[PDB]
Amino acid sequence: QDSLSFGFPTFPSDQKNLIFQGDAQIKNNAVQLTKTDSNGNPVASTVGRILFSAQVHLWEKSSSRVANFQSQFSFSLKSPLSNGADGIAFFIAPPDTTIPSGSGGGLLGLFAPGTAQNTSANQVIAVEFDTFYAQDSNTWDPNYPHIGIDVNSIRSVKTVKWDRRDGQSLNVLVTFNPSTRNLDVVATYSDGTRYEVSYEVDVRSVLPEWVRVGFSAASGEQYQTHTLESWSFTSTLLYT
Amino acid sequence: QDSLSFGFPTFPSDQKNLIFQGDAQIKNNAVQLTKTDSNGNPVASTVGRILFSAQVHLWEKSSSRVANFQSQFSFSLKSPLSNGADGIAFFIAPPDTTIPSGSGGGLLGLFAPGTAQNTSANQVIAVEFDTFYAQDSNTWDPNYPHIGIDVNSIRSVKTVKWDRRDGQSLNVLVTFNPSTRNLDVVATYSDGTRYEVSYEVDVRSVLPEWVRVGFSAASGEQYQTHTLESWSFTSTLLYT
Ligand SMILES: OC[C@H]1O[C@H](OC[C@H]2O[C@H](OC[C@H]3O[C@H](O)[C@@H](O)[C@@H](O)[C@@H]3O)[C@@H](O)[C@@H](O[C@H]3O[C@H](CO)[C@@H](O)[C@H](O)[C@@H]3O)[C@@H]2O)[C@@H](O)[C@@H](O)[C@@H]1O
Ligand SMILES: OC[C@H]1O[C@H](O[C@@H]2[C@H](O)[C@@H](O)O[C@H](CO)[C@H]2O)[C@@H](O)[C@@H](O)[C@@H]1O
Ligand SMILES: [Ca+2]
Ligand SMILES: [Ca+2]
Ligand SMILES: [Mn+2]
Ligand SMILES: [Mn+2]
Repeated sequence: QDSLSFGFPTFPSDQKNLIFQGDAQIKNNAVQLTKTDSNGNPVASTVGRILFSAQVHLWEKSSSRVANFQSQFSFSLKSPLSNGADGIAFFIAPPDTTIPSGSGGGLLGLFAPGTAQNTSANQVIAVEFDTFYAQDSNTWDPNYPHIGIDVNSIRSVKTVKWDRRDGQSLNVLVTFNPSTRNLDVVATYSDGTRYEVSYEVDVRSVLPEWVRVGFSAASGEQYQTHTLESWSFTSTLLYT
Repeated sequence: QDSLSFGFPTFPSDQKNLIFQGDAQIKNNAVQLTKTDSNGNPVASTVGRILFSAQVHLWEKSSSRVANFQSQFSFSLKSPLSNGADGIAFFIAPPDTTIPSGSGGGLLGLFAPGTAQNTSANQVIAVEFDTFYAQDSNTWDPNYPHIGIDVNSIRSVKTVKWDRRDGQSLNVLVTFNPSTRNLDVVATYSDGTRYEVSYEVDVRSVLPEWVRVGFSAASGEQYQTHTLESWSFTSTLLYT
């Protein structure tokens, strides 16, 4: 299809169009990307991702068209500690993507240790909400919590300082305009606190014509829940 | 997802989200549901169907909601014979639906001979454009080409007279309003000739909560191409 849109205001237990990977599962009408124990507390060493099952036609070589797309979602992070880890990311990747070996912790379930910073070895565009940045293990991160745009590497091409608020939902709008090639991110807390980051990227040189979209989250030694509460997506192929 | 929409203004060869069954295949940017030889001419004894891969959430028991959906599509039929057969149908069925054994010809690839008129034996809602009505073989049909609404049986719950026009595209809009439970069908030719038929049906009593949508066509001893040219579909769950 030239156009595709879907909306999940909540996530009831009987899902048919979601591919669950790792520890991801539905609980209490939300997707819990990382593992929790019996009483709902986050645990260490867990990775989980979900992808929508239908493939998205991102660009078409024969017609020279590229899709405009918009992804809106909300999530909350909760943790007994004050330095919860590691973060959640919205990502776009080839359809057959699976959790890479050793991609836990700061690699967010998106990159393999050996090639995490090698741009020629990956095919992924992700918008990360990164809460852990200790320089001994997350050497690629700025030294503060941040939202970052990742293009084939865990070392973001662009970041903005961000504030983690335990238990508060963050509403996010991610938009890609093929006319300007701008991937824009706007995130807001309910009190109006806003964060914005953008980057120019030609999606045609990074990803294949057909892709899958989804979310990934991980916790290494430090942990927190990564609860995806709602998600809507729309894509339309346009001539530019 | 509570809402899902997709649009195929045309059908390029590179498809990823269509399930092809039987002889259906893409040719010349359209879906040819029934088999054609090398020269693009129709042949006898063929059946084909396509289904969109993502499942549609038609109704939800736990929330007392039912979907409002609209399906817009265009198709054309062509045959050198004076009695081209058998017809094309838009249908909604359980996700695991497959072509029933012996469902060729007048059964349109939707029903098995033994239970074709047994309503308690099927789960399908279909809108048929039926061009073959010989009273000796298609005993359930009215004696003229017609548009029919089929609910668990090849003997339509209702039909309206229709004119088959060789090689001319018919544009069709099928809508279902959960508030009134009306399934409405409006079809038009390019000169403005219009056909309309409506039926009240509680989809919750006929189909499961999650379904797949698609098209089916067949040719028995007489034949014609059944070419699906474009298709858009949208569905959203609403409180009733
Ligand atoms: O795709 C159309 C139709 O094909 C299959 O039905 C076959 C055949 O059934 C009826 O006649 C049976 C036999 O008739 C003769 O003995 C031979 O031609 C033999 O080969 C046939 O099998 C009949 O309905 C027939 O339709 C033709 O004849 C009728 C009546 O003379 C006429 O009104 C029609 O326009 C046509 O010429 C039909 O081909 C099955 O697969 C059906 O489900 C399917 O609808
Ligand atoms: O989840 C945080 C972090 O855990 C793991 O690394 C550890 C941390 O850097 C911190 O606890 O110090 C430890 C000792 O040096 C170190 O092992 C990894 O999974 C890492 O990727 C993750 O960010
Ligand atoms: Ca980090
Ligand atoms: Ca018939
Ligand atoms: Mn980071
Ligand atoms: Mn009929």
